[PDB]
Amino acid sequence: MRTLNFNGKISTLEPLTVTVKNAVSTSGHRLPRNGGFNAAPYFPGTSIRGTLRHAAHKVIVDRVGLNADGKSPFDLAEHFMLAQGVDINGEAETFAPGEINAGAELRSKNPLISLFGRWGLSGKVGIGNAIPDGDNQWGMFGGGARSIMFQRDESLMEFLETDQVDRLERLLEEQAEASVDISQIKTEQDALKKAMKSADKDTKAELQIKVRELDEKIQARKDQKQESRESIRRPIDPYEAFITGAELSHRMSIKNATDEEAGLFISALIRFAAEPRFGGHANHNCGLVEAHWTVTTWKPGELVPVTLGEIVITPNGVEITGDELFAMVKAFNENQSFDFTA
Amino acid sequence: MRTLNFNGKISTLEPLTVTVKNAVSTSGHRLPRNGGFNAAPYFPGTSIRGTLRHAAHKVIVDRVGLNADGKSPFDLAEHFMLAQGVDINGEAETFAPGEINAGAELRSKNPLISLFGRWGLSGKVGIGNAIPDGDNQWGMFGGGARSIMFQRDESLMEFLETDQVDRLERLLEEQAEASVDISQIKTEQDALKKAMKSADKDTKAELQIKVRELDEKIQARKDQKQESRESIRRPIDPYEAFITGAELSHRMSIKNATDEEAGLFISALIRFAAEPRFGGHANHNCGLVEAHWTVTTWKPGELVPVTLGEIVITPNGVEITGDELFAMVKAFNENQSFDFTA
Amino acid sequence: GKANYVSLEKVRGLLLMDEFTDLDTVKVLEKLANWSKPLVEFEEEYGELPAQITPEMVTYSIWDDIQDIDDIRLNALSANFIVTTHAMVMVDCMCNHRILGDKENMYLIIDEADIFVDMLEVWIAVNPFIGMNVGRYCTQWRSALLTSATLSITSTPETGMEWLCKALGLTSDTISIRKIFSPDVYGSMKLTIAGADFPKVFNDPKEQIFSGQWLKAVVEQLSCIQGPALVLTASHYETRMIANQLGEVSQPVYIQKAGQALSEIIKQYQEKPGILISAGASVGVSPRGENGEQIFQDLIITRIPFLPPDRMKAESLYGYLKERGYSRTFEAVNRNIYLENLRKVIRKAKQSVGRGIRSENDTVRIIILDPRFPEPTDLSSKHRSLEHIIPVRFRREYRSCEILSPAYFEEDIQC
Amino acid sequence: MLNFKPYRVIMSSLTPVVISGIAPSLDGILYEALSQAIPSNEPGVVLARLKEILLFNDELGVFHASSLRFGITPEQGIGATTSMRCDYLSPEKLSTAMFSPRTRRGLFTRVLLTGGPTKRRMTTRPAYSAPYLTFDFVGSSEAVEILLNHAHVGVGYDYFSAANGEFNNVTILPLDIDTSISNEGMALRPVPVNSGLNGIKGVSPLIPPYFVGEKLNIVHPAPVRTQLISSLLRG
DNA sequence: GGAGGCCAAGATCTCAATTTCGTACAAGAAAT
DNA sequence: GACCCTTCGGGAGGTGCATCCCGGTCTCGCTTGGCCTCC
Repeated sequence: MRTLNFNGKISTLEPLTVTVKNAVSTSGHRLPRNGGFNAAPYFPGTSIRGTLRHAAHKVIVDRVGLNADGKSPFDLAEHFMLAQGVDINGEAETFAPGEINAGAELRSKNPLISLFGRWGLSGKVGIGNAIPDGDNQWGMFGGGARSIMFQRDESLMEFLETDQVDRLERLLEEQAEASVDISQIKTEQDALKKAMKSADKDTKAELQIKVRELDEKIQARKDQKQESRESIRRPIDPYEAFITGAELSHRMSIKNATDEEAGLFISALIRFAAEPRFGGHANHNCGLVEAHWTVTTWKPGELVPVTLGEIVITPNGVEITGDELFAMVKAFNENQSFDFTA
Repeated sequence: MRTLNFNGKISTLEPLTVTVKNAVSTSGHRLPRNGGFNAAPYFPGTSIRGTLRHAAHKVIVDRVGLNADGKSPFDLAEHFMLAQGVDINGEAETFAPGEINAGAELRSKNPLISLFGRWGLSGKVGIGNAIPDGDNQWGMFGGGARSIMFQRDESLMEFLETDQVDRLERLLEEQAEASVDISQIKTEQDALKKAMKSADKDTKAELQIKVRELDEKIQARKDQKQESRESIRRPIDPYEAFITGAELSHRMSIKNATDEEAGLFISALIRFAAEPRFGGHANHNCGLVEAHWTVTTWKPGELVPVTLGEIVITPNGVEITGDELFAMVKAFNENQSFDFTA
Repeated sequence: GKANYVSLEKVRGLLLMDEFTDLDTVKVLEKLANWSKPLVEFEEEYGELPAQITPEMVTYSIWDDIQDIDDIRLNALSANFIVTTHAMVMVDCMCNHRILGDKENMYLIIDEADIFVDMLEVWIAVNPFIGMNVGRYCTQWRSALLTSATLSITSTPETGMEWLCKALGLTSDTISIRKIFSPDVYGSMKLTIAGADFPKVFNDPKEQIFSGQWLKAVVEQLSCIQGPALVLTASHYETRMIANQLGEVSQPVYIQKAGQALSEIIKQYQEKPGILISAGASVGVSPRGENGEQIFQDLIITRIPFLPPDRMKAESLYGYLKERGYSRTFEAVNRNIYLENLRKVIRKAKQSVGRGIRSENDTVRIIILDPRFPEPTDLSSKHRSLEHIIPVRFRREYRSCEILSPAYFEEDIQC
Repeated sequence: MLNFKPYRVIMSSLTPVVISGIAPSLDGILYEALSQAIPSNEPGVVLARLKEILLFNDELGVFHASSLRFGITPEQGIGATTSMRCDYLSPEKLSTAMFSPRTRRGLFTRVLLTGGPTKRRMTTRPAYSAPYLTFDFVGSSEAVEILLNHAHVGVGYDYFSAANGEFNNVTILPLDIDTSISNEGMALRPVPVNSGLNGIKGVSPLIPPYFVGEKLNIVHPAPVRTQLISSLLRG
C-alpha cells in the first residue's frame, strides 16, 4: 500500500464554472470563494471529486462488461453506491465503530468504494480544490440576452402561418404589459428591500412578509400570462468562471493505495480525459480542461518522496509516463477478483 | 533533558477543517471560535496532538515491526495505552499523586507514553492550536449537492434495464412525495418555533412535546420511503475550513525531553509528513499541510532561546535542519531499550 | 560621488567670462577649478552659490565618467573613516564584481539600514530574492553593522528584526547581535489619536479619492493648533488636497509641491515658523532652528503612510515561487507582501514620529487623524502593530491619550 | 534577586479557558514556564528561580501574582464554551497493522467503543472564552514577557494537553498600585484565610504547582472575574 | 459448557441563531 | 542656408427584458443481560 500524491495543474481550455448553492446569492452568480467576498474563487474539490467518481463508475461498468444490448449487470442500488456512496437499499454493511479492518474485505473486493469511500467507510481518494494561479483569471462569462428569434431576422416569419403571427403579436403585447406591471411591482419590492438596510429587528418580520407577499403577487401576475408564463426576451445573468488558459493548482491524494485501487484511479483519469469536463454551463462548452499531474509516492519514515511519474491529460491524448503508473494500470486491468455487487 | 520549543507556521495546502460538537450547531458547521461568530477561529491543538500521537504510534509499531507470525506484538490493552492513553485492563503504574517527577522508568522504557502521557501520568509533549494570522482566512468550503446521477448524465441510462429504470422512477417519485411532506411538516414545525417565541406559557410544554411528535412524524414519513431512506438529491451543507495557503501559527513543546523522546517526536513528525493531514473531510483532500517549525531550546541557566534547527515539512520532503535534531533522531533510532509492552 | 558630482577637464565652462555676470564671489570661480574636494565645504566657504543652482555644476558625467577620478577613491581608501552613500555600497556588489576593493581594511556600517533594505527591492526588484546577494556581501566583509532608528517592528529584538533575518538572508547563527537600545528619559510627548468613529480617510482608495468628511475633520484639527506644527502627510497629492482645503486661517502654510526639494521649505520655515505640510520628506531630516531647538510643538501625521497594493510585486513573486517550486497560493503571497508592506509602514511611521523629537528637551504633540490607528482599548484591531510607531518610553502616554472621535465611550454594565 | 515593579499583563485569548475551580494564577503559569525553561519537575528549584523573577510575600506565603481576570471588550465578552476532548478511533487505529486484536473464527473482535474501558471518551469541560486574559503581578517584566511569549504555557487547565487557553500578543504595562494580592480588602489571588482578605473559601496549596503539597484552607477570588478592557488599560 | 462476543433497551430532553485588508516618497549613484 | 506658421465648429440616441426548481442524512460517546457461537 502506497500513499500517492498527484500534485499538478489544471489548465483551462474553456471557462471553468460551478454553481454552489452556498456561494451564489441574490446579488448574482459567484464562484465558491476562498474564504471571503474579496477572495480568489476556487473550483470546489466536490465537483472534481464527483466527476472523477462518475468516471470511475463508468470505468467499472465498462470493465465488468456491457451485456444484453448495453445494459450493465448492476442494480440501481449498486450504481448509486458506486457513484455517490448512497445505499438506497440500506443493505450496505454498516461497519459498527470499533470494527477492526473496517471494510477491508469490501475494500479488497470493491476498489472503487475503497477509493471514493462510502458512509461509514473512509474514501482513500481525497480530491482537493483547484486554486487558481495569479490574480484575476476569473470573469463573468456567459451573459448575453434572449432575443425573439423573429424580431432578429425577418426570414423566419415566412415560416409562420397567419394564426401563429397573431399568436406572436399577442405574446409580445402580453410580455410588454407583464413587464411593465412586474417592473413596477419590483420597484416597490426593491424599495422595500432598501428599507431592510434600516434594520430594526421588529420591522424585519413585517418586511419579509411584505416582500414575500409581493413576490407571490409577481408570481400571480406571471401566472395570468396566457401566451408565455415567462418573458422570452430577457438578459441572461452572467456566471463567474475561471478564464480560458487559467492555471488552477490541484492536489489529489490516495492514502494507502493498493496497486489495484491506484490503477482504478488512473483508469478513471484516463476515461475522464475523453470528456475532460468540470462544472456546469456545458452548453457554452464550459469546463473543458487539460490537466497534468505529477504522481509522487511517500514511503512513511523517508524524508523525501519518490516520483512515480506524470499524468498529462491533453486534447491530443493522455501521456501516463512512469513505470509505476503503468504497473498500477496493468494490475487493475488484470485483477479479476473485484466484486461490485451487493 | 532540554525543553525543545517548536514554533512555526502551518501553511494550508488544502483547506483545514475540523468538526467540534460545540462549534457545530443546527445553524451549520463552524470552526471553534473562542467567542462569537465574529471571532477568529482556531484549529484546536487537540486535533493536531491526536494526529501526531497517531503518527508516533505508527512510528513505534514500524520500529517494533511484526512478529514471526505476521501479527503486531501489541494487544488491545497495549494498543489503547499507546494510542488513547487509558488503561483498559486495570494494570498500570499508579504513581503517587504528589510525585510530580514519577514514572522515570516507564518514561525511559516507553518514549511514546513519555511524550504523550497515559492516564495518571503527565505527558511531555504539548501541542498548540494552529492560530491563523489573518482576518479572512476561513470560509464555507465543500458543500454543493448530491445530484442524481441519471438526471445529470443520460449516457448512464443506457446501462440500466427497464426493471431498474422503473425503480429509478419510483425512487424519484418517492423522493418528491417525501420532500413535499417533509416540507409541510417543517413549515408546521417552524410555526411551532414561532409559538415558542410567543411562550405564552399556557401550554408551552405541550407545544414542545408536539414538536417532538412532529420530528417523530418526520422519521415516520422518512420510513415510509421503501425504495430509498434518504433523499439522494441532497444539498450538502458546507463546512468551515481555513483557506488554501492559510498561515496558521503553531507552538509545540517537549518539556524536559531526553534525546530519545525528542527523536521519537521528530520521527513522528517525519512520518506525519508522508500524509500531512489534519482534521476531517479527507474526501476533499482537506487537511493537507506543509509546516516549518523553528526548533529552539532554552539556554542552560538563563531565559534565552537558542535555535537548534528547523523542521520544514513540505510536499517535496522533510528538511530537518540542525545537527542536534539529527543527533536526537539518531539517538531515538539506535536505542535498543524500548519495550512498548506491559 | 565624484567631487560634488563633477569633472575636471571641463571646468573651463564656469570660469570667468561674459556668458554669466555672476561676479560676486569671483574667487570661487578660480579656486573651484582645482577644488577636488566634495560638495559640503562649498557651503561652509560661501552661501552665495552663484552661477544659478549648479546642483551638479550644470551637468557632469552622469554616466560618461571623468578622468583621474581614481585619485578621489584613493583619498577615500587611505583615509580612515570612509563616508559614502548607500548607492556606492550597493553598486559595489551588484554592478561589477567589486567597485571598491577590500581585504581586512574595511568595515561596513550601514546606518539607517531600514531604508537600505526598503530601497533594495526597487533595484530591478527582489522578485528573484536579490536580497540574498547583498546578504553574502555583509558576510564577506569582516563585519557589517546594520543600524537604524526604525530597525524594529516590535520592541522585542528577535520578533521584530525577523524582517532583517528574512530579507537579506542573514540568520541568527551568522547574526552577531539583534538588539534595540531606546533611551528612557528622552524628550516628552503628548499623543492624540483619531478613534474608530473618526471619518474614513478614503471614500474609495482605488481611484484615490479622499472622503470630504475626513478632509473637514483634518482641517478642523489643523486650525485648532495654536503654534508651529509639522504635518507629515503621505502623498504629495494628499499635500495638495489638504492645502486646497485649508483656508490659511493659521500662521503661514508651507506646502511641498510634487517633486520639490524639502530644504528650500525648511529654510523658508526657519525665518518664520508656522504650519508645514510636507508629505514624503523626512528621510531622517528635521526642521530644526539655527542654534538648534524644537520649533514645532505639534506634529500631525494625517494618515499612516500605507503603501499601495503592488500587483507587479505579487505576480512577480508568485512567478518566482512557481518556477522555484514552492506550492504556495497566490493569495498567500498577497498576504506575505501585505505583511511586509505593513512592516515598512510601521518603519515609515516610526520615522514620522522620529521627526517630532530630536533633542532630550523636545516636547511634541503627535496628532494622528487616521481612523485606522489602533486605539489603546481596541487591542484586537487589525493594525495592532501600529502602536509600535510610538516609542516604548511614551507608551504610557499612548495608554493615557486624548481621542478625538473615539467609539463606544459609554459604560457597559456586564463588567 | 532582582528589582520588582507592579506590572499588569494582558494577552489576547486564542482558545477557551478551562478554569479548574480556582482561577489560574499567573504564578502557576510562570511556574510551568520556569519548569520548562530550566527543565525541572522538582518544585524547589523552580520555586527558587520563580522568586528571582516574581515577588514572593513571606508574611502570606503567596506570590505577588493575581488570579486570572477576563478582559471583556464592548464587542466580545465572557462566553460559555465547552472544551471537548473526544477519542477518535480511526479506521487505521482499528486495524491489524497497529495491534493484534483477539481473534475468533478469523474474525477480529471489534472494540466496544460505546461503553467499557475501551469506549470513546467524550470529556466536556466548562471553558470561558473572553477576548483577553489579564493578570496583575509584581516582578521583572522582561523575564515574565520572555516566558509568556516563548514558552508553552497557557491559562486554565490542560494547556499542555488540550491547548486550552492559548494566548498571544502578550502586552505588559506598568501599574501604579500593587493589585496582585489585595484590592480594597478583596482578595485577587489564592491567599490563606488568616490573611484577613475576604473572598471564596476553598482548599488548595498557596505556592505552585497547585496540585501538590498539602491543600490548606485559602480565600480565593471569584473563579470567573470580568473587567472592561478600558478599565484594565486605565492602570 | 462455561467463556467470550454481538445486539436491543432503559423516558427523559435543551436551546444559541451571522452582510467585503493596504492605494508612496525619497535620494543617490562609477555602470551590471 | 537662412526663417516662416500650425484653423475653426458640429454633435455625442432612442428600447427591451432580467426564468422556472430541487432538496438539507445516518452518530455518538453506557451498562447490562439475552442469545449465539465456540475453545
